[PDB]
Amino acid sequence: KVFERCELARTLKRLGMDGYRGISLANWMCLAKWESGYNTRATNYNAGDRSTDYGIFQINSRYWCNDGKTPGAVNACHLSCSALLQDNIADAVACAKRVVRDPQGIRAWLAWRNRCQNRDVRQYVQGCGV
Repeated sequence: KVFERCELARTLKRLGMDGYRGISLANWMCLAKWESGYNTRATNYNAGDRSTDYGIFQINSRYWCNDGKTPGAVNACHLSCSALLQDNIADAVACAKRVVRDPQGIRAWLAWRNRCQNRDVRQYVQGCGV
């Protein structure tokens, strides 16, 4: 599904994302926005290394989820990449949390750096009651 902004903000908050590993909700919202456009069905194949980004946070199969067809891949969230395509984002969120428990934190996503780091990300949560 394609989440409405504030719908997603409250959904992420209820799943314990606000301030997870020191990351505010507005950052997570900025990430989901630029990665998938708040789209859980979003997938992007990477011809260069034969891996695929899945779901709202576009998590990569080469490292975080298992899709069976990615060469020399690992499964750090221990989930089928299919779980990253559900309308219910609890699995995607548990995986995003696993991702940020690594040193890089939110910086794991290159896109967050380009579009979110050092920017006023207030607008992502404005009026959502979070």
